[PDB]
Amino acid sequence: GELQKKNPTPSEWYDESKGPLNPNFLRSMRSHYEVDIANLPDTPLIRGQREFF
Amino acid sequence: SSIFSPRYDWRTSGVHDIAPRDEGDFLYQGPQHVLPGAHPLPLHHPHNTITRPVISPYIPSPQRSHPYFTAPLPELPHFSTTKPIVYTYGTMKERIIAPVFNLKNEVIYTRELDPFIFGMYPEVEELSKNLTYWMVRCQNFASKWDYETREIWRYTWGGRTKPSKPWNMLMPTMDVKTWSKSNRMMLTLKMLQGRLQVVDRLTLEEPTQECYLELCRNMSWDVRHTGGGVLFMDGGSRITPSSEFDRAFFFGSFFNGRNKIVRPTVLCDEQYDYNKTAAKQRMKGPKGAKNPIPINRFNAYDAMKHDRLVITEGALMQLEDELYEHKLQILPPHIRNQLPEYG
Amino acid sequence: AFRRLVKRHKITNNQMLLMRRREPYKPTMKDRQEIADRAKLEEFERKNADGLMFVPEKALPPWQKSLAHNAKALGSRINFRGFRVRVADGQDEPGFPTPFR
Amino acid sequence: PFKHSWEVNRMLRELRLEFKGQTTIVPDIPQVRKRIWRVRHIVKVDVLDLDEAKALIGVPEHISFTDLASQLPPSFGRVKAVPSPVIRSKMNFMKLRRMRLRDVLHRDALELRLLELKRSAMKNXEQ
Amino acid sequence: SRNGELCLKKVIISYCPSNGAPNTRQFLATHLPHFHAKYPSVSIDLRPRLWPEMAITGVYRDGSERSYNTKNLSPMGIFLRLNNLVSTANDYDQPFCASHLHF
Amino acid sequence: HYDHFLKYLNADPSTVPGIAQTWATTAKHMRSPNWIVQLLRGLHKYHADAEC
Amino acid sequence: RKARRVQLQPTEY
Amino acid sequence: PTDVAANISAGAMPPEANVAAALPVPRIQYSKWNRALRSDVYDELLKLPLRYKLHDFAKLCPPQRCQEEPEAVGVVGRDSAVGYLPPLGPADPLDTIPFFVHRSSNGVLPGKVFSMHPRNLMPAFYLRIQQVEGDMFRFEEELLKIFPTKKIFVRSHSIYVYNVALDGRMVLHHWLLGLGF
Amino acid sequence: MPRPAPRFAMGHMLPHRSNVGSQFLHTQRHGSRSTWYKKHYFSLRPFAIQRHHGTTPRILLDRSLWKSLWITKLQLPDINRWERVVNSRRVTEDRYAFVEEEGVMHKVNWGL
Amino acid sequence: WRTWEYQHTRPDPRPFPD
Amino acid sequence: GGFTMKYKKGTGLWDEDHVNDYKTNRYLSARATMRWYQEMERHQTRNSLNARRATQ
Amino acid sequence: KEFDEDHPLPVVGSRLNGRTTQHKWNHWDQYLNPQITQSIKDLTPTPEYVGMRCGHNMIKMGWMKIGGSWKYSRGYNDRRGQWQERKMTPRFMLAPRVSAGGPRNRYEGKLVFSPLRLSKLLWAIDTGRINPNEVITLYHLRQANVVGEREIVWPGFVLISNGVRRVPYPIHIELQNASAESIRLIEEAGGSFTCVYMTHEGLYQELHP
Amino acid sequence: MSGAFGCGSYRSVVAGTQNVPRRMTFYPSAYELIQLHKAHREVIRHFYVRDKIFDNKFPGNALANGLFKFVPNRRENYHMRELMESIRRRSIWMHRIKQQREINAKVVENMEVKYGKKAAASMLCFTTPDSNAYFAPHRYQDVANSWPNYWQHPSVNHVVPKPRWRRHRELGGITRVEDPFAVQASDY
Amino acid sequence: VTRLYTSYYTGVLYPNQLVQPKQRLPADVSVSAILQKRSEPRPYVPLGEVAKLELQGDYYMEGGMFQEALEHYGVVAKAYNYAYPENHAQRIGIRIKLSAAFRQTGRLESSLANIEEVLRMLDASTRPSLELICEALLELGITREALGMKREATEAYEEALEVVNSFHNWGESHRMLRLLPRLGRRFNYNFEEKFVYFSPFDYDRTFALVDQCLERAETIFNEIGDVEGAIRVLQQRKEMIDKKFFNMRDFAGRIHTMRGHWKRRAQHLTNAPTPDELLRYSPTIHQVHRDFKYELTAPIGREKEVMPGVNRLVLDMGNPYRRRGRLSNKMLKDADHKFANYVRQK
RNA sequence: UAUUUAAAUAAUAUUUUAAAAUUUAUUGAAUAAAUAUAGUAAGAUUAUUUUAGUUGAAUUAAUAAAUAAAUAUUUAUUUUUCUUUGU
Ligand SMILES: [Mg+2]
Repeated sequence: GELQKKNPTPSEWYDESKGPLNPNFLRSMRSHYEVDIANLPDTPLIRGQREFF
Repeated sequence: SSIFSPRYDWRTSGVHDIAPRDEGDFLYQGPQHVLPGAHPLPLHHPHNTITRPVISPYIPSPQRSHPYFTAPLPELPHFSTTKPIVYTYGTMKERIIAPVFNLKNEVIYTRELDPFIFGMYPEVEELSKNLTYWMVRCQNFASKWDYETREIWRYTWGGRTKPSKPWNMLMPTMDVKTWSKSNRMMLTLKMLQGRLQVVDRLTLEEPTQECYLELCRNMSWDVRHTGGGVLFMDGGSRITPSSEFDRAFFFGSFFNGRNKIVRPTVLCDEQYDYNKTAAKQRMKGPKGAKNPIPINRFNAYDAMKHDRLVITEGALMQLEDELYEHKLQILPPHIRNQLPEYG
Repeated sequence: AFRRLVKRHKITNNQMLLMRRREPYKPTMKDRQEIADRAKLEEFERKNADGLMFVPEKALPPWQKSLAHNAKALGSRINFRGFRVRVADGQDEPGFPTPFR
Repeated sequence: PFKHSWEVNRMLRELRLEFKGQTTIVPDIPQVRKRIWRVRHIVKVDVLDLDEAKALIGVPEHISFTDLASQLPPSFGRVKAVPSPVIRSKMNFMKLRRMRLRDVLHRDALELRLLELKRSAMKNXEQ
Repeated sequence: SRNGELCLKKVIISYCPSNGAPNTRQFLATHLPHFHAKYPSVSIDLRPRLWPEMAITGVYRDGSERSYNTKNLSPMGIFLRLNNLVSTANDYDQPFCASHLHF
Repeated sequence: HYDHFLKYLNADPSTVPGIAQTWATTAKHMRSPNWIVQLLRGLHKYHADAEC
Repeated sequence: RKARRVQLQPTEY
Repeated sequence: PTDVAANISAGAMPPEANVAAALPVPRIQYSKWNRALRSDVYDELLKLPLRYKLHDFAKLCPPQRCQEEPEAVGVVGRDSAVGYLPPLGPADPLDTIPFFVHRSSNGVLPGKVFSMHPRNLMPAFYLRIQQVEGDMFRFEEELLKIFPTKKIFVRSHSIYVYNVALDGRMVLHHWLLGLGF
Repeated sequence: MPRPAPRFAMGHMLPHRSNVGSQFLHTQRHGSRSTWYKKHYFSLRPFAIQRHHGTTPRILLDRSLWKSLWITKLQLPDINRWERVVNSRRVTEDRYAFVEEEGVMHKVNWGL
Repeated sequence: WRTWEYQHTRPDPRPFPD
Repeated sequence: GGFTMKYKKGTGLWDEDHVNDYKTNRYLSARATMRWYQEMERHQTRNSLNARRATQ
Repeated sequence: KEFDEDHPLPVVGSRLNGRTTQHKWNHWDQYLNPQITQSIKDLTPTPEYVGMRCGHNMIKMGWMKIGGSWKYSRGYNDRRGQWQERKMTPRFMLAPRVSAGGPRNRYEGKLVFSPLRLSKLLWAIDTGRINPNEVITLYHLRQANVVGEREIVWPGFVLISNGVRRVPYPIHIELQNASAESIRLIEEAGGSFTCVYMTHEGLYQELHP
Repeated sequence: MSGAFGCGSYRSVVAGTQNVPRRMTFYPSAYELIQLHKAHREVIRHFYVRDKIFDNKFPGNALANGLFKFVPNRRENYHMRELMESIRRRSIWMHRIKQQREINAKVVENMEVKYGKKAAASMLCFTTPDSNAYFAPHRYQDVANSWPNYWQHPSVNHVVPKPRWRRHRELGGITRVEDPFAVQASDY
Repeated sequence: VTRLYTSYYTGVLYPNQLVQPKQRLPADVSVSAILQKRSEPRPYVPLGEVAKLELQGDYYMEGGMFQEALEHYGVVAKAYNYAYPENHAQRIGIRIKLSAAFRQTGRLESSLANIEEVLRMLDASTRPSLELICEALLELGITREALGMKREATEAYEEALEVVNSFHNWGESHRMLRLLPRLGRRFNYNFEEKFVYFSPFDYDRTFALVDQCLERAETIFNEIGDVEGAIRVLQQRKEMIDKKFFNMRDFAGRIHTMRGHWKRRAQHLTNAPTPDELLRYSPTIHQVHRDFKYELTAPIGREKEVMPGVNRLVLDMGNPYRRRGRLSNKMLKDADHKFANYVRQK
């Protein structure tokens, strides 16, 4: 409860600079956040080049 | 026939029907056409993500050393390794943290692994040693019996001079060192391919089979024969680890599909041979180790045949406790003289 | 005719059919035997050109080193010069003055 | 030549002749004269003086042959008659090893120069 | 190729998308675009099936059929056999002799 | 002694004492004169011990 | 049916 | 490379050097339990051209000082008869060595000399190193620069150098110690 | 690895007894052949009649063989029905035969 | 005679009776 | 009979440890696994109860 | 090499290039990218292993194929010298016996010790396997695993001082029949050696107290 | 006969060897601690094996659940033969390690009274660069390359050919690569 | 028997003789677009004889006599200009050689004009050769350096660096030549076939081109005083060399002599997957397209996406025990219903 | 007596058909056992398209003499020279 009320947004692990994320793991982690994660753009979205949501 | 043989290409017509099918056959459009199964690398198993789903934080990529995390997530509780982490001659030399799952297909927290157990980079020689030993041990040695000339009573009926015999067949002896090395390398190969999943408990609400099937359906565990199999390592949980299996899950895991539960250990007993010089004549069984490895152990053959590898935190703790003294003894002296200093 | 299954070599030139011996420039059996004998004799003479050098107890063949050592280990306990043990086995006498001698 | 004895075959091998119908070019040294005198019944020899050779090949007269021999590379096919095919094989292997060592030494010298430049730049940035 | 017209019309290639034998799939992935860009006139008929016949078939402009066996054969060899197919006309078969030098 | 003196002259400052010791040992093995072997041992000590 | 069955052979010294 | 026997025969050396012409100079032999470093071969290695800088022999050799200390303690570098010392590390800190060489449990170096077909008691020997980690090919190229004429193969686990004896294993150990492993 | 396990005894190869081999080589029994469908040297391999050799088959199709000989009534319950394995299940479709119509291979009911 | 080669089973009598 | 490491037999953590098992197979179905566990437990119980009955 | 872009070389292949089977994943590829190891057929043993023996090792003839010329064959009869024994000269009867027991006859009481190098002991102590504070004994050696159990045999050991010229610290060790040089080196260092010659039962009690 | 505790045995006692004032050297006893851990694990395992209880999950073998998996005679023999000896070995290891800890404390006090606090702290430290390597490789990536996969080390990470990848949806969420292939050589 | 080669001996067929296609730039990218991005911050001609003349001319240029090389290049360039159409490969290449000859003779303005003409022809070229464009821009850089524009020279040099880092494949030149050491079946003699090596400075000339390019860039940086640029160039050059060596890497197979098994060369030499293409098209990043309409297996959700059939009746799972007795059938009774409950839809 | 360098502790097997009558018993020359063993007579011994050496030598029963030669498997010495050379 503490960590969920502290962190509403995904941390630096939600990055595509090295490899593609796994949709199964994203669907599993969906419940821990408020914003949808499984919605993935066709472009390898990076933390620095574009702001996430 | 053989490639460099005249009998290789004397079937010069008729192998194909000139008229194509009207349901499945199609024409090649061009370079922008995506052919089903086409891949530049030779992939005898062309399984992809959708067909064989991998469960990991990231898809295994050449940029990432391992598909799992590299630093603890600030929004998830991090659990350090039960025993302290040491990097040996074969360890990946990088921190590995796995996102432990729950029975409701939800990530609970993140637990750090052991590079000595899940960081020993795999090697084909050791994997092949393990596979060959397993495939030569699992064969039935009691069915290798054959007749002989002194056993045939009145050529065609007369048996051979040196026939195959259950006692004459060989059962090899494998040392615990190479066994543990191959098992660790196989675990690391599964981790690198990204098909390792860590669960807190493996417990069914009822010991029946329909509850097991409902659990597998709820957590998207493919158990069918045709689909990718599952290899369980049940050890209890993190707080209450148990060497034996949970009774309910052990009763419910008896399904016709491809799911196998194995003991939570990577070592083995030292195989002995009391009939090395053929002293006891009336002994029945193959020569060599009279104490082979049982079936419910972790092995390269079953690990390759079963797609997903689901290890429990109790199994993790037991493996770490069993490999602690080994990874401490392997260390060179100028390193091991500092273990009591660092604690 | 000691080997009764002759080797069949790959035929790169048609004259390899007409030729019988594999290495024509190589001398025949007895000739190369006596040639090697003469060469070994010349090498042995070059080796024995200088006098037969005498070796200490450590630089001896194993069947004589330990015997020569145990024949004098009794006197080696008392450090005094002028102590010789005339042992049977050892380097024979050359019979002529030697610079190493 | 293989029809004759092993000694005449040895002499022809020294003269660099193996089969019937092969032609070679040799100097007029006393050794070659002796070899040709020994095998004079199996080979036919023609004589060409130095000026006749300079006319037969399109080389000017103000250029000698010592300079041409010093200019032609020594890496020619089968440069030296080694005393054993094992020696031949290890000579070729050492040649390949020298090529590989040339490449890796070029790379390592590049690395050394880059490291020295980095060290000098870091020292200058400190001072 | 006679008077500017290719003799080979169709190239039948059967393969499997999931079973195994990655040689034909390697060929379809690596050398098939090159071959199709070189000879766009010939029609490549791809046939996906469960148990594929490890053979390539060439159907020419006169009904003739020429098949090559490509079981566990490298994609380079597959491409070579395909080029041999598109190179030959498959209209006759005469030996190489002094009497057969001139047709 | 010529070979050992060339090695001593072409040695590395951190290697001079070891080569001097090797020279002294080879002299004693060769049965060089006692003054020669004592001079070589003294030179080895000179190159080894800083205070000496 | 049934005849003299062969047993395991003892090894040498 | 002086032929003492030939010099004595020709009259260039005193006749008392026959023991030198017959038996080699007595030196403590390098062993897996007694690291008897050889200054001559170490100087030869220092003179040979290599990309990586080697430590000085003064630092490679264990310290030899006064032994008046009443009680001994656990210093990393202390007086040892067999010459055992922890790895000193790289010579220049501003560098990156592409490979890493782990020691064994007893602190011995990976160099192990085997024999080809040892059932026939064959004198032909070869060396196997199966503790190198990192970029094995850089280590292989350094071994090429060390032994130019030898055949050096590499695999995922072991690097083989053919036709080298303990006389080459000691050179390999010297180079490893000079590098700092 | 002390005397690594033999690769020839891996249970994958079972050739005819030859003059070469090892003491631990499991050759075929006397009076029996290696390949089951090799009745003669020219015996063609059966089309779809598979014999599950070695371990127990995960999915035993009713037309396959396992410790049994080919009995028509036991291996073919209905000749017009073709059994396949789809989604780890025995699916029994109608049997079709290929016929050449309009230059393409159309599927017609095999029994009819 | 090599009696150690056999195991301890009584062979059937020849000729076998009806 | 002969010599057999009875001190080793029964020492392993589980029942399947320290038993000469050379009649298994590389693939075991659900019934095969159940029968394997049944046979191991039955072998252990048979040994124990037969020894107890004999000594009593 | 093509001279122009308009006229490229044909694609007709030779036998060497055409007759090439598919590529199998080797150890280098499986170690480089472990994503390819998907089946048990990928776990190939050491490339040093060629395979099963496919030919006959015929003596004086080399290695022959199966079904070849069995005419000039003697290895079969060999598996089923007279020119040296022609003069009736047995080697086992030429030379006489030095003694009824023979040279190096290991009789009960010969006291054949197992070598233990003082250099090895010093290496172990500097390594840390053995603690120099406690008195050194065969039990401590066996437990520190400085010597395997295979080398142990009555009588226990001999302390050989090979390649050692100076011991820097005093060592208190208990062994059997230590060499004079080892004893004097330990005495010079300041340690105290005590030759403990044990019987068989005493040695067994020392090894398993 | 007490050769296990580290002191001289009865043979040395009879010989009269003066080895009591021998020396006081610091010792980490890491190997002894490893062996003590092994012995403790073995003692616990021996107790668990001795305390085995029949737990049969099948009805055929259900008439044993209350009994021990051992015959009481063999259980007594096991207790007297192996379980009771493992404890003696554990006690031997503990006694040796405690003696060495006492000597270590004495050496620490002596160093503190002779040199000083920080001097003794530095003299009784075994830290080495390779120790930092073995314990934390992130503080060693710059010093040397010790990874089994050297091509992924950050020093040599430039060699890995990072491709231009894209997830197509028309294929069912499939990641493919955008750059074209290379034309491979075909013939001579 | 040792060969003397005194007679004519034809060469042997070896896999290193495989013709390799020249690297082509993609169709979408253009050299003029790249240059603008960088600026932001046939009739019958005796071609055999003209090729003889061009070879003699380049021999002259290599020997040092530059004016004769220039006139040879001019003759053969007139020939090629008359023969080939607008913007052709040999045309632009021979005019590159002509500009190089002009610069080596001293006519630097004409050299720069010719090289700018090469640039404007590469503009219109559809798929220019990677090696040709690299050598052309290296020529322009060296001409600028000779004129005195060292900034523009090192700019062109880093342009070559960028082009060859972006649109070049490094592992193609050693595709078929890396597994050649596995052809070694003899160890005592002829064992150089186990140590065969092919220097990368010969089989892909673009690599040597950029090597000399970055070498000249390093010299210019050392002359100017841009230590940062020198360090950058040396780092990039070392990285390129390491990439090439890694793509050339391979493990050693069998070492000792291996008698027989002559049919192993089929496995030895083949379409060997180079490490570059391995790490590029790894099966987890280059996910294959596997459509289920042609298969009989699919995930739990996509059951109806298998190949369709006529009157598909799901009987049961192929439990091989169903052929046994009534007891076994009672054992497997519930299995079908439990499996249906498992694979029920959402 | 011990002042000299290493090491992958693993054993089990080894053609086939035959070249001979003595054995151990039983029923009035036959019957049933013996892969028993013949310095061992003779034959048969399953797998193309291959990739490197010799084509008639050696031959000393027996005290301190450099060395037997062929055939075959592995394996090692890149030093000079006008060319050549399987040690
Ligand atoms: Mg020979």
